[PDB]
Amino acid sequence: QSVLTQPPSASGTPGQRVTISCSGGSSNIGGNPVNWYQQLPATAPKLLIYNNNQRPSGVSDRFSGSKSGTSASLAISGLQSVDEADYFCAAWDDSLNGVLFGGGTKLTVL
Amino acid sequence: GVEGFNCYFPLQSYGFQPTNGVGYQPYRVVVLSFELLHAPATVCGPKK
Amino acid sequence: QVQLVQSGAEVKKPGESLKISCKGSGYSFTSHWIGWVRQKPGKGLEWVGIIHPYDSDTRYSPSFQGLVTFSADKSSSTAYLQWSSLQASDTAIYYCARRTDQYGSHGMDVWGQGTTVTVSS
Repeated sequence: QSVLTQPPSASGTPGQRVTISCSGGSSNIGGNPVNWYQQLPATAPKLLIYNNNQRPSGVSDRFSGSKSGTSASLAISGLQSVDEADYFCAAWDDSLNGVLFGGGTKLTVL
Repeated sequence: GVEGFNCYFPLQSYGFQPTNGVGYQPYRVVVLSFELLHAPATVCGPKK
Repeated sequence: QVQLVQSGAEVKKPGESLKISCKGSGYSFTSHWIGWVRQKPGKGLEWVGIIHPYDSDTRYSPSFQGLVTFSADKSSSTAYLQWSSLQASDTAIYYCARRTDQYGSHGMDVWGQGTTVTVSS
């Protein structure tokens, strides 16, 4: 586990907009662009955001990212039960020469 | 995956010689980068 | 379909050798970095390394240098993660990862599906 502070527990009604904040050292997020990931439980992870905003194939338009230097934000608008998964702020970084991962963001509905 | 026709290595070697001119010579460079966030102003002394 | 395929659920004994396989198919194989990542269950996401298959150039985890053995063969289209010695900390779900270098960034868009190596006692 690397120095990438992430809220481990999120919640909200279906249709809400969560904001996952991520911060750390400036060699992590200030240097390399922040990426965002999502892993469903007992499954494989998948990338959501690269280049601070851009998404790969298979990623919905609800997930949007922003980088303010060392700080970062993932906005996910219009929640449903698909967000029962831990979301990672990660990047390939040259801090300790690794694809450094975050603390997860697992959400449930109530 | 192979290096061949229309597919070269992303890095090529420096051709650097003493016969090369000063514009075609290697320079040692440093980029001091600062960012103003709320933190202790770190490297501080030349003022008194 | 671009996919890094790991095998089924693996059972071995500690201390011995084991070379986990990861087939690369559906894409130009030696055109992206292949990342081996660990997931011990109940933890935040762990990193082991990432390897270019053309010359086995691995950007390592500086705290596991020499412990984990990396290899990735081009013509077999397979990344191989080997440990000459197995332990109780190896018991984890490992994943592969494909980097989206197709005119983009350093994110890992395609992943391995996950394979647990265990010892039963």
